Amino acid sequence: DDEEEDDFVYFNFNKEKEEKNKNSIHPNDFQIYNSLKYKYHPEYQYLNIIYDIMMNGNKQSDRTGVGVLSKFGYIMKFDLSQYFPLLTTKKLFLRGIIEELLWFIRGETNGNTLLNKNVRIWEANGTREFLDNRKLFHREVNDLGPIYGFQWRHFGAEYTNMYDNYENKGVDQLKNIINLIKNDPTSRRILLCAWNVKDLDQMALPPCHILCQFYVFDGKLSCIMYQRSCDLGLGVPFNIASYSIFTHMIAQVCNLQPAQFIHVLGNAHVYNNHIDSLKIQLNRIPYPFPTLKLNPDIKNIEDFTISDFTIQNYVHHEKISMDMAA
Amino acid sequence: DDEEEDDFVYFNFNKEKEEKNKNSIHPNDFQIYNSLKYKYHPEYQYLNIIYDIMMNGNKQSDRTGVGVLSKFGYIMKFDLSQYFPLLTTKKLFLRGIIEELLWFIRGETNGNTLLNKNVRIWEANGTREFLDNRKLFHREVNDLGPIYGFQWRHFGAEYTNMYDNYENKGVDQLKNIINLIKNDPTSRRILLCAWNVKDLDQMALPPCHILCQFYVFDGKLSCIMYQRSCDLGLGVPFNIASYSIFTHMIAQVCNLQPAQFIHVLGNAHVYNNHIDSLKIQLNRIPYPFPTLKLNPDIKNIEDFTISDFTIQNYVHHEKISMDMAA
Amino acid sequence: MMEQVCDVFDIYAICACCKVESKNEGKKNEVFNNYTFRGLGNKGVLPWKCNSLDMKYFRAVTTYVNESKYEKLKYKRCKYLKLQNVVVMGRTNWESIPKKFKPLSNRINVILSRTLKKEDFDEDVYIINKVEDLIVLLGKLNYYKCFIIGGSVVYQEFLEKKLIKKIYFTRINSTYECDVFFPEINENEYQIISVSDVYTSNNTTLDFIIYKKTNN
Amino acid sequence: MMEQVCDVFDIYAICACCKVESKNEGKKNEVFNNYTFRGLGNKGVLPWKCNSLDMKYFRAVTTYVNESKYEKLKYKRCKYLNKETKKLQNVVVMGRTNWESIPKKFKPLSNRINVILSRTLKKEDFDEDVYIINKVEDLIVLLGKLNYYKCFIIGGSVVYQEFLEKKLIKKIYFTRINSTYECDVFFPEINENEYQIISVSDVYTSNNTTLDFIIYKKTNN
Ligand SMILES: NC(=O)C1=CN([C@@H]2O[C@H](COP(=O)(O)OP(=O)(O)OC[C@H]3O[C@@H](n4cnc5c(N)ncnc54)[C@H](OP(=O)(O)O)[C@@H]3O)[C@@H](O)[C@H]2O)C=CC1
Ligand SMILES: NC(=O)C1=CN([C@@H]2O[C@H](COP(=O)(O)OP(=O)(O)OC[C@H]3O[C@@H](n4cnc5c(N)ncnc54)[C@H](OP(=O)(O)O)[C@@H]3O)[C@@H](O)[C@H]2O)C=CC1
Ligand SMILES: O=c1ccn([C@H]2C[C@H](O)[C@@H](COP(=O)(O)O)O2)c(=O)[nH]1
Ligand SMILES: O=c1ccn([C@H]2C[C@H](O)[C@@H](COP(=O)(O)O)O2)c(=O)[nH]1
Ligand SMILES: CCc1nc(N)nc(N)c1-c1ccc(Cl)cc1
Ligand SMILES: CCc1nc(N)nc(N)c1-c1ccc(Cl)cc1
Repeated sequence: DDEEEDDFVYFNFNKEKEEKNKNSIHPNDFQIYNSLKYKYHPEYQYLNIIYDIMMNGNKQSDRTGVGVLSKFGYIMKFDLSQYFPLLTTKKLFLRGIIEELLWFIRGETNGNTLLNKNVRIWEANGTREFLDNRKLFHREVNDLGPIYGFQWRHFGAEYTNMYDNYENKGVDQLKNIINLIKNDPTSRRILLCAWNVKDLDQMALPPCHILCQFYVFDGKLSCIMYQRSCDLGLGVPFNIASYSIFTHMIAQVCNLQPAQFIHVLGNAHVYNNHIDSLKIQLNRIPYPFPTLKLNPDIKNIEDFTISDFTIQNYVHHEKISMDMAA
Repeated sequence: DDEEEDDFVYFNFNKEKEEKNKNSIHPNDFQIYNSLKYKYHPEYQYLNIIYDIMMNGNKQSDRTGVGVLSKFGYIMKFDLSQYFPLLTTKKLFLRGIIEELLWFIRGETNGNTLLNKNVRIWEANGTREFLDNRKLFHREVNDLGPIYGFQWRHFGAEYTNMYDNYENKGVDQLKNIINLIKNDPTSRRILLCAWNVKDLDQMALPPCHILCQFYVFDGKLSCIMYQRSCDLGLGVPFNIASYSIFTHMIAQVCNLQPAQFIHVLGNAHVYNNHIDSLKIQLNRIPYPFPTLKLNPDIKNIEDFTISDFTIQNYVHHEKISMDMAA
Repeated sequence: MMEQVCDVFDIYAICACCKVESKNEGKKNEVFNNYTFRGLGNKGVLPWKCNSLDMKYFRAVTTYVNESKYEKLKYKRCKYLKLQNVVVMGRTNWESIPKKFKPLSNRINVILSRTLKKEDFDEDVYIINKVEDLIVLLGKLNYYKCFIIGGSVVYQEFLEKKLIKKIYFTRINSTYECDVFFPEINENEYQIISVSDVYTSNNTTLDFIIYKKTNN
Repeated sequence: MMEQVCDVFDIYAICACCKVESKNEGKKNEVFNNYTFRGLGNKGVLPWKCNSLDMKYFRAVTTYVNESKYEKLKYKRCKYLNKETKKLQNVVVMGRTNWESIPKKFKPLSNRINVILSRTLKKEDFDEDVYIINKVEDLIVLLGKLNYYKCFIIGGSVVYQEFLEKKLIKKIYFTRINSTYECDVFFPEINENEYQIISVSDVYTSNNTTLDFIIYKKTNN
């Protein structure tokens, strides 16, 4: 019985005695997080990764002078049939990310459209100074280039400017993956890819969300999204919501029920400036997730409007500003 | 503490009690595999996936008529600094995949080149019948189209035929990722993508290996490869070897040491016809992995030849025909 | 050295609470916390009527028994003074349970009352005049664990007197009309040691959390 | 129950084995099995010189003890001997050649009770704090008088062979050094019907060779 128990110790003979930056993170600190015996709430898939990066992340310095702790390769899975994975250990807002999604679906690359709705997710990426530093001297302010929307609806088309009528130009992948899901569900080529190698330098910035791959089984839809770069403290929380919402949308217009949203993280990092906030967050106990309700009449991916989305029973801890600087 | 244990019993109150294809699969079959207490050898990352798919996989008819058991989303990690992960539970040869790789690196799409080296990995995909059924009526036999090789060195160029010199046309991603690893190691944009949405219909078949992302830290190079479709019984064993060798090649020409090769599996399936054979494999205990040695004088990714590779101390079980049909 | 009853005699509390609606503004509370989940019952019944997942949880927890671990218990208990668990409830509570479902099967049903006639019910079905009289009925019976299944009044006193070891709290994440609530748990007397997976049942998400008696 | 000595006294064996130099006969279509790893030594020493990781593993296993689990072992051993009523250490038993193969700076093995099997040598031939026994029976007698956690048989081949013969090994911690070296002494072929592998470790690289650690356990009936 204990026979094989000591064997466990022998197999761990070459292991590092203490966690790497434990010295810098400090445990009395995560004392509620470590006091939990069973953490089966899905939000822990996210929280455990924050803990893992903090304790074993590699110190790296962006070419900005900014600092981060990073790891490579993680995977989170959320059962959209049981809950909507909107983090509860801090307050999250969704109007902006839903509008961004609707904007992608329209195929837009016009930064002004979002700004006029006070969605500033892409604002910094469209300034005169940011485009010039990207060597986009001939790009108009807020014209983000052939990004997401352009690639989703016109991959391969020659980008001109954000106002051009690209009707019927390039490959409408959005339309294609939907048709594949409806007619050929067992296909292993249902991918929506935004990483167009030919157009990268023309984009305000390369896409963080590389692609989405879909899987269909017994009338149920699952989605895997591969993220090449992940800001754990600020971006990922929204990333999980966006793609979970997208999954429901694609699922409903194809008359399938959503199953799992599978998040694959490539370069997963935590900015040093977020550490204090994240430590606080790690000690909060998650509340039961809320649910997402889509207007059931929408049957075309292009007919969704902001009023068609509703988050129900969202119970959460108070907001935290990752950067406590001001 | 023992009730902090009963709580465990409660929390598992909503299970099923048996795994899906239990009845169909029968465990007195994995006697040896189930008798092990600690299965820490990295080969189990691949064997456990096979066991998971067999036990919990969804039944589907993948390509009309064939039928498989499938799952969505898995991640395996191999520490290339500690070993070369060539599966030992069955026999594998690598001359063919190494030639394929070099073929990729040269930017070739000419199937005759491999055939002349008696490598038939791409033979079936280049026949008159296969090409016609892909609607490629104007494609010469064995002209695979704008696949891996072409995308790696000329992504974005208009494909003409396999004999065309595409010099200075399109994006030479391969060279670009080598320069980013050397001059901007911390970049989160070091991706090699073969999935060119615009060229899919022109390829004998869409790439199964979507992309590779690299990560550099303290002079060590890690690589993540995302596979959209995975044949666990026949393909994966070779795919893991293929990319681990590639990771070593890139690391060497960049003066870094290889670290981890992370394999991400999208649609992971096991063909019904391979079940019996895989049951035999799972009951085999792995042998310590072998090692891979590259000729240390090669400093340019384009200068490797077949004799610059040596797999050493490969200890393996008897070869197995995944398909026992005669 | 064994003399604080709760830990001593193995008494646990199990409940399920939903969110409460306020006439002035019904939803989307500005500030949330553990107390958010306090709805216990409404007009003699559950505020949400029925929830099969929580029903299954409640039943599985109150009827589960591990006999091999029973003498570690028969031991000190004797030493301190078809194994089934004990389920202590209130009268209003006992009267809410349907007909076909009373008593609760594979469970030693107990009741807290001042008017119920022991003369009237079965023997495998005991009653008691007061809290402290329970400890007594325990020292005589052979049970695995004692579960205080409500209601409000019963939860309150059992908490005040400090007889509760663990609280198997189910969080019904939806709002309903309520008239009876669970007592605000003192964060310094009890702490959450476990949190389950989240599920959807009967059109509402819910999860199960375990509160512990800070031995401290 | 009929108590077997190997269980009461917790006698375990621990070794390291590399691949033997084959008379490749014209077949690099070689067959492989667990016996492929049988090389124990060459000309009095390890076939591979040194392997820091295996060394580190050998030391961790043979010096590890869990004091909270001792009393349980104490009552058991004493119960078996009908005997009922300063740091804890493990015992290591080795043949004389193994003893002589150890550098002076490392003898006796630190933090372990060292026992040596020999006929040509007696207590007087040694300066070190070690026990000299001339038969297997003497070990069992010695273990019934000592306070120790576990007993590890560390070699060489001769010692391994008889302990397996006498059926005194409860488990075998086997290190598979995945390389080939010249050998003149080998580990006995393990009867797969008597011993089964129950655990396989992670694979590592050390001193230009991969290796892993497996554990065999005495079987049913
Ligand atoms: N969601 C949940 O987990 C739960 C919900 N509920 C809901 O709550 C409602 C009932 O709540 P509540 O008003 O709290 O009452 P309960 O039903 O728990 O108990 C009321 C009765 O308890 C008895 N009692 C009170 N104090 C004592 C004492 N010191 N000694 C002996 N007996 C005593 C009284 O008996 P008598 O008058 O004779 O003296 C009283 O009538 C129902 O709608 C029920 O469905 C209940 C439990 C759990
Ligand atoms: N890689 C590994 O894990 C291991 C490698 N080795 C290698 O093998 C070599 C030792 O090989 P080998 O010669 O086979 O063996 P041993 O070192 O086991 O010596 C056996 C000899 O030791 C004594 N002995 C053994 N059994 C008894 C007994 N029952 N009663 C009394 N004396 C006994 C005798 O000594 P005397 O002649 O005085 O009577 C006997 O001649 C070294 O090179 C060593 O490094 C050894 C163990 C493990
Ligand atoms: O939806 C998003 C958008 C961006 N980021 C983060 C990842 C990186 O921290 C930064 C992008 O810069 P590069 O990684 O490309 O250098 O933005 C996210 O996590 N989620
Ligand atoms: O290197 C390779 C090439 C192919 N496949 C498999 C995946 C699928 O089983 C089949 C291709 O079918 P589609 O997924 O494209 O439909 O080939 C691999 O696993 N590895
Ligand atoms: C299914 C209801 C339920 N769920 C949980 N989680 N706890 C409980 N204590 C009860 C319960 C309420 C009233 C009676 Cl009368 C009996 C049991
Ligand atoms: C480090 C060698 C080693 N590794 C393992 N795994 N087991 C052993 N028994 C020994 C060993 C061999 C000879 C002597 Cl003399 C002492 C110990």
